[PDB]
Amino acid sequence: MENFQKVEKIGEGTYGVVYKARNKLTGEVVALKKIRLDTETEGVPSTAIREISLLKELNHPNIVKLLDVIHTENKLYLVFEFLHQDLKKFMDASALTGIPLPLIKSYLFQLLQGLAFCHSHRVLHRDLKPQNLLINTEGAIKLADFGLARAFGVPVRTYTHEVVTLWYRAPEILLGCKYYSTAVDIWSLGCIFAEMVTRRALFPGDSEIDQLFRIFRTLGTPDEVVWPGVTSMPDYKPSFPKWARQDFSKVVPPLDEDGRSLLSQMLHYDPNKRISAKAALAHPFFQDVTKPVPHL
Amino acid sequence: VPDYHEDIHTYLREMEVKCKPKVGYMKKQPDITNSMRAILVDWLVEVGEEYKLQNETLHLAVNYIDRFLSSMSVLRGKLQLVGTAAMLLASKFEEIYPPEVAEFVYITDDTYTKKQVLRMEHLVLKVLTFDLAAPTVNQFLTQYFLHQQPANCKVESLAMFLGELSLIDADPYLKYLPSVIAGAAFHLALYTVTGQSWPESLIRKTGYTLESLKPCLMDLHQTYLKAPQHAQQSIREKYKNSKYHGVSLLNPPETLNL
Amino acid sequence: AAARSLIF
Ligand SMILES: Cc1nc(C)c(-c2ccnc(Nc3ccc(C(F)(F)F)cc3)n2)s1
Repeated sequence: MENFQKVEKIGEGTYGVVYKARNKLTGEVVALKKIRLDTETEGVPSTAIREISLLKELNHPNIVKLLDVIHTENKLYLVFEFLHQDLKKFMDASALTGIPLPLIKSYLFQLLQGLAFCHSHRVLHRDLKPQNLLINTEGAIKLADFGLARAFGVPVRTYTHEVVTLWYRAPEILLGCKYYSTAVDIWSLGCIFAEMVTRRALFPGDSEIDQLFRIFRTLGTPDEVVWPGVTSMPDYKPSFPKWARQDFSKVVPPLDEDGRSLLSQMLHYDPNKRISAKAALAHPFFQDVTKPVPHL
Repeated sequence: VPDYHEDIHTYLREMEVKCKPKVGYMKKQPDITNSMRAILVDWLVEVGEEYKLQNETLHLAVNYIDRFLSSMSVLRGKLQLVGTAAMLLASKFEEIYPPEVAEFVYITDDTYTKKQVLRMEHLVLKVLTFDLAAPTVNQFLTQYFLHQQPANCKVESLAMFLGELSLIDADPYLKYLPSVIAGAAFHLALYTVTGQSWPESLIRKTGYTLESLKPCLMDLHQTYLKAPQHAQQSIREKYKNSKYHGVSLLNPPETLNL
Repeated sequence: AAARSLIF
């Protein structure tokens, strides 16, 4: 720990304080996430435990690298490769003029790659959202913040009281089934896809129930045709307004026909039919993909 | 899950290799003994149930313990501690919320202290170099269970129970990979309830022909038969609950037709 | 159950 020079703090999150920091012997610039460990109370957090063990296992160009973990008596340091900012900022700052299609397309492309590496190692991310998606100037994007991810060698039982995120949350969790699935990560990513495009969030809910209702208003109230089995899910109410599904052309104008097909396959109600990440990549939307750099 | 399944199943097989105790570990521990470890896992079962914990948790716990004991001499006074921290950790890894540390201290008859349990957590992490997502039997049973035709709760609960039973006796269960034990347990449970056998779907997926199981299968049978008399009982207890269809009641076959 | 100071 004596080998790093803290430079400047670059965001909070799970546990504590993340620094930009530089290795005084090698010049390498890193991101230190320093976890508090006055832990008179429960010891190493569960989030730390997961993000470390899983990241350890995952090595792929669109999943932020864990470089080292530093164990003291009294503090726990995670050392990550340094990347510049996070998709949330890029968007705020790119607002007005908007993020060029081709860059959107590569960001999506690049994420599906990482999601796919993740999913195909029974890791479930669970909290994809711009702030947890990290970009660099060479124009790569990467999965980050794995503090809630989970290994699914056995189905992953659902958080009865979810402290996660509303806006990116899958209908099927909203309606209270028992398990997660790879499908939830696709959802959050479809929602981030539509965000990059329209320059605003797709389903800005104000509580579990308002969420459902926003989803429904865009995509139309699910019934048993679309989603065999909905009407028998713990939180499903027969009183749910029966809104009709809107022409997607209406929801993401800027988007070519392919973009809409993908987007819809990713935002399918029923987790059995919502498109896998491995699939999405074959999608023709990705025919003409390049790798532009962002103007940061 | 219908897409990676194979990728996953492949990777667990890869992982289970790297996450493996050493077999000889118990005889190189000065002060402790296969017995001693039995007493322990047994105890974990019981904690498992008291705090109502997912089964995987317990499978993890033992796996951590077995690797922790494969690098580190421990004295018998401190085993229950290693176990407590192994359990804490796995609960932290696999449960939605885990028991507080206080409870874990409580459940030992405050034989150790919060700061003791917390210190060991750390050492345990240190020693596993943080590698916690170990494949377990209970994972491969769950992968295996897809290939029933058709499904059958008794069978599942039975295979489970045999699974956990393997947890208790380092001899000879440490010489087997979980994917194998999980097969074994699967064929036995199948066999026992419905007289059917380890299916071609699974033989083709797993590369394990029946005959390749036989070694592991045999010990497991012997175990199934002897469990009512085994020094250690918390599991049989556990697997009486109607939650598990009374399967630990059912009558073991005396022969396997091998 | 449970509460137990395992003697070895
Ligand atoms: C939460 C996060 N957890 C990790 C591991 C984080 C991380 C890891 C590595 N690099 C970075 N860089 C970074 C760079 C810029 C920003 C910001 F805030 F400016 F956009 C935020 C984060 N962030 S943030």
